Amino acid sequence: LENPKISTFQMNVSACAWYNADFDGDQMNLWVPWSVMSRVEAELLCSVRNWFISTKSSGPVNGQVQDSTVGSFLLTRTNTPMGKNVMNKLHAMGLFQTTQTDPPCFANYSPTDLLDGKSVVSMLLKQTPINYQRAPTWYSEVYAP
Amino acid sequence: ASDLNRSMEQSIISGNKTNLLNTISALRT
Amino acid sequence: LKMIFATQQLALNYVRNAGFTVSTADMLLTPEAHQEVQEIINKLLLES
Amino acid sequence: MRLRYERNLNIGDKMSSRSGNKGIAALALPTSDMPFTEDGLQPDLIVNPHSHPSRMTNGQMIETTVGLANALQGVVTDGTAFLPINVQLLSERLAQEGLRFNGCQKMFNGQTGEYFDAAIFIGPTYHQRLQ
Amino acid sequence: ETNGLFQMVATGAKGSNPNMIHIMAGIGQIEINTQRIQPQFSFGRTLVYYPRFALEAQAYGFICNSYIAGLTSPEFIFGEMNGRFDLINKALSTSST
Amino acid sequence: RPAPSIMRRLPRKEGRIRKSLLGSQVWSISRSTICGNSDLHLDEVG
Amino acid sequence: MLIPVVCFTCGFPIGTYAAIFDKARTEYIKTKMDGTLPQNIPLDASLQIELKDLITALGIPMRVCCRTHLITTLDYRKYY
Amino acid sequence: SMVDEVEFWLDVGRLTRPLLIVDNNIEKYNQACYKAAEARKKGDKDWEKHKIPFIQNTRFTSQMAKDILAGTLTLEDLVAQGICEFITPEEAENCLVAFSIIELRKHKHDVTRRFTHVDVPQAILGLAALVSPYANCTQPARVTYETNQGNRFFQFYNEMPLVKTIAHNYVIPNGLNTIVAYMIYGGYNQEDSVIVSQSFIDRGGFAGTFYREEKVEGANYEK
Amino acid sequence: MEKIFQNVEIKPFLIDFSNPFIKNAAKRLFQLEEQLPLVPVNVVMDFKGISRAAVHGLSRVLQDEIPNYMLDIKPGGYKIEDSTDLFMTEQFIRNRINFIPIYAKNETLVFALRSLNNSCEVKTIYSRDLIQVAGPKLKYPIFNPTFEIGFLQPGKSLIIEDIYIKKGIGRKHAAFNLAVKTHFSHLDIEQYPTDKKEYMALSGYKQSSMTSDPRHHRLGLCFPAVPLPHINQAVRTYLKNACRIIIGRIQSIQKIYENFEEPQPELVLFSLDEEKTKAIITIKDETHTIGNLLKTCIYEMIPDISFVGYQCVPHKQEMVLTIIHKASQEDLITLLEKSIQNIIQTFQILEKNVDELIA
Ligand SMILES: [Mg+2]
Ligand SMILES: [Zn+2]
Repeated sequence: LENPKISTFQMNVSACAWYNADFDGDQMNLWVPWSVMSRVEAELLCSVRNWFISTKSSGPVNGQVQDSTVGSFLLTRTNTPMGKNVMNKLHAMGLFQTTQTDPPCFANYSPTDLLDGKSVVSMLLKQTPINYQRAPTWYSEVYAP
Repeated sequence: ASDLNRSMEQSIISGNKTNLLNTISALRT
Repeated sequence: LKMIFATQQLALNYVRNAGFTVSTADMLLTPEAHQEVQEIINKLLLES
Repeated sequence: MRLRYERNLNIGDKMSSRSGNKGIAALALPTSDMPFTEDGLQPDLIVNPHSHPSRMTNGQMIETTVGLANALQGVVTDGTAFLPINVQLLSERLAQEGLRFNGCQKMFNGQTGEYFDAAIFIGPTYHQRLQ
Repeated sequence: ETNGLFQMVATGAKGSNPNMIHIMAGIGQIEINTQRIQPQFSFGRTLVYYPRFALEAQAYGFICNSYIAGLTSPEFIFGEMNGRFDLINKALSTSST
Repeated sequence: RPAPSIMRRLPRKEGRIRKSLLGSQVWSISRSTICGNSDLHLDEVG
Repeated sequence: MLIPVVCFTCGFPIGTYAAIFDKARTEYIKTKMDGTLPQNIPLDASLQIELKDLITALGIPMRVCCRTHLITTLDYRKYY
Repeated sequence: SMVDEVEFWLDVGRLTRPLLIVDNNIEKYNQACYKAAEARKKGDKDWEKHKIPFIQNTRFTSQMAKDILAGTLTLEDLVAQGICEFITPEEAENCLVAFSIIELRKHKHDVTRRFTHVDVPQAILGLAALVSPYANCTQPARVTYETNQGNRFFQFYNEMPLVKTIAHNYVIPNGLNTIVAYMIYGGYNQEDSVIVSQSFIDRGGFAGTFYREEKVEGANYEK
Repeated sequence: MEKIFQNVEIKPFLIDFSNPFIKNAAKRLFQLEEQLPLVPVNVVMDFKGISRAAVHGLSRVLQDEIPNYMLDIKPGGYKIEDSTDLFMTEQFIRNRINFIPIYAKNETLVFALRSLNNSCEVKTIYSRDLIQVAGPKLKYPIFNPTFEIGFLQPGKSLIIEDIYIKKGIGRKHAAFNLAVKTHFSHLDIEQYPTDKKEYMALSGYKQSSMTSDPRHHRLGLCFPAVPLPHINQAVRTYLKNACRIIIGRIQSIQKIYENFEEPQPELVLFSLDEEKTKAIITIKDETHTIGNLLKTCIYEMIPDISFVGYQCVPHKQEMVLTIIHKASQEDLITLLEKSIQNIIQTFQILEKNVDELIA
């Protein structure tokens, strides 16, 4: 970070699950390897991609947390108070402008066309296909009555 | 001599270190 | 990890347009619900 | 010898409300990038709603409501603990002063200028910086 | 559809049903070690605010109010006992672990 | 308490073994407060 | 130490009227609290008088931030 | 009462607190009850009329509150009269206290709940606790449950809170009435983070001077 | 003809002297029985037939990103002496002086502040104590004389010599901020009655922001200090300046386009081999204004565009605009030039309408 006024170690929120950390004043150590052997070992063996699946439980340490979870629920929500959960071409395109990935193709959509959140999520997931059927936390027998 | 005052001072020095709410609470502590 | 980041960005960008908030009125029962709760509490106290 | 350092609110400086709620300044935005209501009011601080449930700090919300009402009226009221309180009457007082019952307002995204679909809860809350 | 707190609780983002029931509709009985408030103050007394051998539930840690409604002095005191117990247990468990 | 001995260096959490041999002080290291950044990948640090 | 030159939130120059306000308020408060004024006057009671019309007369717009910072800011001269 | 001893204590270190005294007419109630029993014995059947209601109250009045706020009356004056008295933890074992005047009014005519004193609720909190507003509407321990476990700054600007508590009649407020928005804005305020306004910082909000004293006192300048 | 800028409403904020307390306080403190030389001005303007992006870009350019003047103390100006007050530190006085709104046309003016408290009570330093020491004599004040510069304890003094006019933009330092937001609404979209409890949780508009495309807006901004006799003129200049600023920025981007086929660090254009051309433009020290404006105009010009987006990452201090379109490099460049020319013409029409209306 080339801003001289920033002096904190900035990390993605979803990474905190690795260290059990919160931005409430928690401090952290950071050291950059300088030798070739240590740099090679850090890059090839200790990368956080290796810690994604927990060794303790054999499960995914990292996932969407807080605003990402509610945002996903709202995005894939079928109906909003205004009506159907749809967006025009411009906003569907704008959803993908900060993903740091290859943008999908919207050449087949008219500016007046309407896209659901399920459609944009479908493009993002079709980037890497997977099959998944289950029930959400939204559906609870406690609230059903 | 110096031993009396210095030793009493030291007895006060051990910890016992002193916005306004914090100071008043430390006094009330 | 890449898909986690991308999905997080998608959700945040969506919430950028459909705002989210919590207010005080979100925790305020209606008078009828308040009366129902009072009835339940009174029943528990009666059993005691 | 005495040394003085000019200390502005830097990124990474702890901020806390009266009811706990310790937090860290994570980002600073220009005035043009901050959200604004249709009346032009914009926030000094933006706080995630996800802290309230676990922290169970409803006092901050009640303080925000009463502060909105007081600022509109131009008074300073007593919010001491264990005094009689009626949140419904506070919301009605907000409604009388020309605001909404829940205190929410129409807000716009400062960066893009697009109004949020949901009314946002913005109000004056007392904050301090931890040492 | 338009409740932020409920949407956060139900979607699993934050909170739980007991939190909602405590914030609204009443905290209910306070339990420490699956037990009511024991008479520590004096023989047959739990607090200076209640008589010896009190029979009402409120004298042993039953809170009829919610956080939004507001807690009276004895109810606040009992909640304080419970919260401090949670903190002390957490610290002891951390050390032992 | 101020009784120097050779064999009282070894024991305890402040002793030679647990403070000097197991664990150490190191150069080329930094420490600071951590905050959030939504524009950093899960494997990036600012 | 003083009312800020500009509103902290929006930057509206409240300070231009600050001094005048601090005077007017005083007089206004006295008038509303008719009778003996020996400084026994309860501060928590003097703060209950509504200054909405006074600030409106000063010309400050009806903005929450400006009113808050105008009426709540502490003055070092009074305390020290 | 378990043992018949009576103890008088006058040593240092005894915590003490003022408490309003509760008076009642239990003697008159007992006399009326005995008179009614005698009436029943006589068979006249007016015994119900002889009995009188039980009354328990406190001598504190609104005029006394006004005098206290005006500075005319002090705790010494109240203690000199019978309104209030000092109670210690030792003597508190013999006191039955109503936690608020609301309780006393609720049991005003209840011979089953004769109270010895009335307590102002705010008395169960310290200054630091009293700083927080509507503390009874929050569970302060659970707030810190996440935060549990684990050179002078002078700040130019401070303001009185819009929702002030009693604790601010005795301490100087340190802070500002910041406009807080409770919303999701880009996910930069997660996990207790907060998004700040650059203009708010520039305008002097929470800006001050940090003072460090070198009173005790390679390549270096020396010039 | 086009009349993008349809209606304008200018209303200065004045002091109501009919209030006895305000009148007495003003007369006593400052012998002031009239409106101050500089007053804030609230301008409400209606725009029709213009995209929301352009209107909001103009709004935020006025709030900041527009050149503006402040008062600053040159290094060494704060003279430390034996009688200097302890409380009135240089940081405090500098902060107070910086945020005094000014309306200055000449940057050569230099002021000075020399105050001594010879009395036995705390004195108050006001802005009227600021005296001009360099530059042509001011025929009209550039700041109001009522600001409380500070206060001095008895026997103390404050001497600051070099106080000059500094130029800058708002986003770099808040002291350069010009406009204060007061209103923003869309007249094209119908609104619910929000007083009812079934709509108090919604924004109040009948159309979701994810599908709505408004074209009729009302924007109201407050200027902190303009000369009372010249209000209409001052506001006009501001607006015109803003337009020019935006055009200038846009023109810069246009130049980058006109130099395609020449190695440039900002423009990186390649062929995705699907008959799609991808162009990335990186501009340093660029804000959401230009990025959003460019995205909107390009999207309008090319409805069937494969993709157009922009990112202004806060920690990168740059704007990256990505355009993917099923066309050859030259065709895409021509389309982008057409869009830029369209937006430039829109803002020129806006400037002309400003001149016709406010005058
Ligand atoms: Mg933490
Ligand atoms: Zn303001």
